[PDB]
Amino acid sequence: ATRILLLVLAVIIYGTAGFHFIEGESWTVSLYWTFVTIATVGYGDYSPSTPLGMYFTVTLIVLGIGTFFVAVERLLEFLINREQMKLMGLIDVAKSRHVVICGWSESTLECLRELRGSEVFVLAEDENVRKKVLRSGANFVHGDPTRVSDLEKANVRGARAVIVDLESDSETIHCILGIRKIDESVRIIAEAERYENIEQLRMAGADQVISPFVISGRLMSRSIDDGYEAMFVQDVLAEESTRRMVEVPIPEGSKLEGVSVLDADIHDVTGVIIIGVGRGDELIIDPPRDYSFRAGDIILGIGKPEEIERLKNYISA
Amino acid sequence: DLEKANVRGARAVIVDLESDSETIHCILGIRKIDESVRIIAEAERYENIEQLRMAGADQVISPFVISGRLMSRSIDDGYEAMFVQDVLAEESTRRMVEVPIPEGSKLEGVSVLDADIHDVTGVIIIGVGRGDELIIDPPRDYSFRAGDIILGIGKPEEIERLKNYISA
Amino acid sequence: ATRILLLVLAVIIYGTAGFHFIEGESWTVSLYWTFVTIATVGYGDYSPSTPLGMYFTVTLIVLGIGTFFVAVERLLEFLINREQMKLMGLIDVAKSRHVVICGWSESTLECLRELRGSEVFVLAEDENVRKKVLRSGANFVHGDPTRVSDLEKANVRGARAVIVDLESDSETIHCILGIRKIDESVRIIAEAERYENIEQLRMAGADQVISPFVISGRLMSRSIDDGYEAMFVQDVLAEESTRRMVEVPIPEGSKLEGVSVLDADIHDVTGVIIIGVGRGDELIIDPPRDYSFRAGDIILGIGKPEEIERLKNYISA
Amino acid sequence: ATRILLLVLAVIIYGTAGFHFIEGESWTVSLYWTFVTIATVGYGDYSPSTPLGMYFTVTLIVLGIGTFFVAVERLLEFLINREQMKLMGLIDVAKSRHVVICGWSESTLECLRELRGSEVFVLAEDENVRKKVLRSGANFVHGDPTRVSDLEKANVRGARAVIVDLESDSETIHCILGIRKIDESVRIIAEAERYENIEQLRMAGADQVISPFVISGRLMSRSIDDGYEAMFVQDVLAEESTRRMVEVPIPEGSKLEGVSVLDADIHDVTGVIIIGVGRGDELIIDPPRDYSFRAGDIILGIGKPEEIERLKNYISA
Amino acid sequence: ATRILLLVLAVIIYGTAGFHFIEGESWTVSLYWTFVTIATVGYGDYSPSTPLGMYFTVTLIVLGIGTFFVAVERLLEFLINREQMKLMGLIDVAKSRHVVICGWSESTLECLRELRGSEVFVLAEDENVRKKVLRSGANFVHGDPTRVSDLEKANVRGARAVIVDLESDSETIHCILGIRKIDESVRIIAEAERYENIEQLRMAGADQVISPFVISGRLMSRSIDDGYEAMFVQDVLAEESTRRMVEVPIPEGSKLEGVSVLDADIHDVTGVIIIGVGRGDELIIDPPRDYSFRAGDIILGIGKPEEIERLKNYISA
Ligand SMILES: [C][C][C][C][C]N([C][C][C][C][C])([C][C][C][C][C])[C][C][C][C][C]
Ligand SMILES: [K+]
Ligand SMILES: [K+]
Repeated sequence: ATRILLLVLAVIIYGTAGFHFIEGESWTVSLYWTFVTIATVGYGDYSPSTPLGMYFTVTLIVLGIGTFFVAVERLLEFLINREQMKLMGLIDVAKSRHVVICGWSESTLECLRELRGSEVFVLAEDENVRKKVLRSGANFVHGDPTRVSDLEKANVRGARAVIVDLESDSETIHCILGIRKIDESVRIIAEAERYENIEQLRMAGADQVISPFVISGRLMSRSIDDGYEAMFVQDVLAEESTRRMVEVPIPEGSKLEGVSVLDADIHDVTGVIIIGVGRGDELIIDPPRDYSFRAGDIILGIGKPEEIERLKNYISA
Repeated sequence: DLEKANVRGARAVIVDLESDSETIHCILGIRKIDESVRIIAEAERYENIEQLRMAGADQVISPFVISGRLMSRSIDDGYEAMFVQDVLAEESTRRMVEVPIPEGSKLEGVSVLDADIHDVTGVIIIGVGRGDELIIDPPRDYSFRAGDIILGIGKPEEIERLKNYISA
Repeated sequence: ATRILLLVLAVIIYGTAGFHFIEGESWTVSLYWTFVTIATVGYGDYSPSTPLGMYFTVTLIVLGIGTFFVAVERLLEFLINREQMKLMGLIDVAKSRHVVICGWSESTLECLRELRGSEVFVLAEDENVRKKVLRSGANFVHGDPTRVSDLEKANVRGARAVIVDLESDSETIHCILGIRKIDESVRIIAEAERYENIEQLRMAGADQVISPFVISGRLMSRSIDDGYEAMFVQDVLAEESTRRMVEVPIPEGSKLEGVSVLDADIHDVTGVIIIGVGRGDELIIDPPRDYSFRAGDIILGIGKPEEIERLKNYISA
Repeated sequence: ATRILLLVLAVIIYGTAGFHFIEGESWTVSLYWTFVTIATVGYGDYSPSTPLGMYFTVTLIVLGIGTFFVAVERLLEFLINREQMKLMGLIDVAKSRHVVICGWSESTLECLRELRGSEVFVLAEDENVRKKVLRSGANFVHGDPTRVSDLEKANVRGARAVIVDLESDSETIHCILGIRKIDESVRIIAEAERYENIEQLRMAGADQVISPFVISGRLMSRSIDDGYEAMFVQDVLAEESTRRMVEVPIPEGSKLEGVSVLDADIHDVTGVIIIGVGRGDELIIDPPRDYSFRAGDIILGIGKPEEIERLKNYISA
Repeated sequence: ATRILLLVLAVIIYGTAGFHFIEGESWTVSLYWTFVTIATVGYGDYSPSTPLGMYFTVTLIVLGIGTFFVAVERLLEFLINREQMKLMGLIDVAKSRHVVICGWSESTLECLRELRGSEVFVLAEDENVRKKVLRSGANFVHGDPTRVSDLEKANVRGARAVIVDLESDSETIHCILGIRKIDESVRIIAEAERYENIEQLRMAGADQVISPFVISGRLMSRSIDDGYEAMFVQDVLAEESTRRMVEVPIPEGSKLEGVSVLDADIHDVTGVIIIGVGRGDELIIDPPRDYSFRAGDIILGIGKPEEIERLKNYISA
């Protein structure tokens, strides 16, 4: 630790005092000679001719070599210990705008393909998960997501968003309760498995709940005969082969602040089917004709990629 | 073992196994047994959708892909997730309905533009499908026939009105 | 090992003898020149002008570089081997006032929050336990607590106290029998699971036995109707929301040595309910009125944090 | 990363400018003195006599030692991290004529005894497989053979051949479908277990299918009474005790291009039983008498090792 | 590998040739100056005054630093790789008088307390066995004892003795068959579990067979009523509380070569009960009176430790 610095100054005092009172040189010269001898620069312009001084250099050289080996001994121990700890997690996140993911599955792998790698930290405990996370370019933190103490290691207090996807709904509910105990304003996205636990996640404090098993079950039972709505879901929400559901905000000005939806006539002018308007953390599906657009509103619609561009320029001032 | 379950001569077969490899193998075996049976499979990885389609699956569902795309897009806004969760999972207010067109009921030979379905029933017409093919957002130069299926979103009070409107 | 030191002196003899009998310099100069050449200080005031001496320096330099690389080869091997061993335990405890914990559970995690980290050594064998111990700030020793040979690795002979909490009561009894075979005076604290094994731990040599499963079972069966005593236990022994059970010793003097419990009137003067007195490794619950306090006695009572201070100053001389 | 190079040039500018404007030496001398001071060569022919210059050397030496320790700090971190990654796979194959083996079993061990070690890369995921591969002299790549992303890590696009042998036929079929999605021309050799899946491997795109379980089952049921054909298979295809099945190509010229099989009379002249001819990725078992040899044809036959040599020289021009 | 040596000589040629043809010094001086510049000794008695030579030193110094860093890069990679391999076995035994132990159990731990640590190599494959072996002071080799290839890694061909104790008798028989295929003269000691497999181990080639389960089963069924013979076995063969069974050879001379057992009267003179005589790899239990001792014979007897000494001096010439 700090004992190395004390040892370095100890040998400096011994070299400077001995050379000063043996060769009769000045203090500014003895200090200069000590630094050019320990560093082994060796200018040789102030060599000690006295045989007693020669033995003083021999013991000074021995101490110089010893202080070099202890410096390497401490440096090697610090680096080996730090790399072993960092390899298996056991570290504290220092970022302040990262995204924390609790658990690891195929859905969490899908969302990494649309986000940065160094910005995402994965909090898990299994040994096999660590190798999968590393191959994806993300960061791995070793801990228990249901433990409040381990939730502070990932630094969820200053996190941009938290995504919870664990093995069971019991662990998902417990993880959300622990996050709300630390930070009451962070955004939480959670995945549900059973239909009965959808309301339990909202009571825990989840901002958005996604239930992929419920959606898949209903589509299976309704695709036995015709299954036309399963084609719409697969080709728009999953594959985006020809259509895509997008949400574009209304900027300041936007040439249409105040006009009604009927007057705008978005579908005929652009070609995008309007689903709803996002007025302040709520969705108004199929808004009435007397709805007037405002600033900062979000329009949800479905359209071709060459028609969405026709809409963004249409709402741009 | 697939012959013990009597997969030959059935309404449909639903395949949902622990991995995509087992699903592909099961679909291949079913196609070996019966060639005309309807198969509904579930995909886990995005890269295996085309593999399932080539194996012989008639309908492929990928909930993991949908969940991952909604997770990454809900960080900032998350309004699409609200729509999906309210119209496909919970069906709290609206739900997607597919109502077939019966024979000779007020709609044989009428175009989309003069049908005015949305302004008289309130159901948003997502698309119309005929012959295992879905036409999303049909153009006004389209004619309704007997047997066509209309895919739309509306309240239960509006679905009944639409069904009455499409009745003879 | 020690072959490095022999090699270092071997090259010193070769350099000093060759320079002495070739350049004609004195022994005190040849020894000085050898040390300023191997260390690569290079004053240059005694350079060998003879071409034969120049070749003698070339072979001396080659040996100097070789001895430097073998020194680094041995240092690196020693550090890498030591860090790999220490990472997975495999070390002997050298402390003499530490606390040894056998096994790992939630109860042992609770007692670490009231003790030092570097003072506690955990003796376990599972791989997952090692990571939990490290995150708590304690030290991990790899061994079998039921093995007497591994009990000496943790140095239980000179331990301040030993806490035993294993997976089964069979292992807890076996561990206590092994500790009493090494040291017959060390203090042992053990946790029991079954009610029938409470006496078996005392016969093995356990000084204090704690049975949390028996206490929890009786409270569950008596809390079906009213459960008022469960509120007392939870609010005093577990949470300490408003009350706390404390034990304060009687120092020398203490202004009350010799007075009776009736004369003291602790409850009215202070406000702490007196439960018993700890007279020499025994508890006298509800002492009689004819009980006279002595020096070194311990009073067990329940009171508010602002009333316990009123009692400590009342018994302080 | 690249911050080390910037730091090295930073201290060079400080040393050169200070010595130039303090000791009055030329720029070509200050640059020469800076390089002979940081490297600690120390010629000593331009020592600074000015006491202010001596303090300038002291701070220059301190920066020289600091830049040396940061260079070792970065070198050690790079080497330790790289060795830890390479030890457990997590690397990308850069070869372009290697052989990729998916899975590990006894059959894949048999084919390694007839191939090079550094030319073969094994793609697996189990921890115990890695040690077996290393003892065989091959290379280990950590990944999932059924994952297309991990199939590109092994670089199957530019592979000489791919051998697939996994735990189940479901995984074998899935692996072949993933290889054909990357490269449509690479040669795939796969092993089947069930007889019903032999055609499924060919539809997936396997060039050669081997079914050892089907061959062994038929031999077991036909060896109950006599089992003479099992002796032929074991002594020719497995052990090669006295016979061996070989295929020799027909080179350009070959003294027999155009002659019929009847005219050649291979069996009487040489002593090798002729089984078939490999005319362009097909096998003609027992060719008719009107078959004329061509250039590049392959003859499949059974004969003693001293008779195969009699055949190769017989077909050599 | 060997590319480092080529690089070291490459920079030597560049430094020597440039200094020779620029400063006009002799070849023996240019070679001397090159070695005192790369090693950074820096005598400074042949500094290049020419400015062109100064730039030649700058590029020579840069190459000197580069060759030093590549030497450290190769040394570090060699040491880190070797230590990682040696830590988890993966090494070949080079000893020629060691003892090889196949498998690990409590019986094999008992025999290590009477043998050297560095002389014993344990051949196993489990991960938990490696830590137990290291704590006992023995050496661990990673391999499969039933594999002939792994039996040559432990070097059983030149082994003093081999001890086989595996999980099942099927593996014990298979291991012995593999040892006899390598070396037909090495001594094999094997432990049997089932009584029916005692003869199977002898047919495999085991020199000595020990069956602890059979001995324990018979003692259990005969100790229900009295069990006096179990006391004899426990107090003589296991604990040696007061008696001990010993075998002492007859040296050359021995003052009794040729006398009969009746004439010797060992029991009355010494006090040791004579059980048998080991005449050439056979045991004659209760020898007849007409038995005459020879040279090299071994006497098996039971006696107190103070009576065995009375026998060794009685048979010593
Ligand atoms: C080749 C060889 C060389 C070496 C030298 N050094 C110096 C350093 C000092 C600092 C303090 C080392 C020495 C040690 C003792 C012997 C290094 C250098 C490198 C470059 C800079
Ligand atoms: K130096
Ligand atoms: K120097």
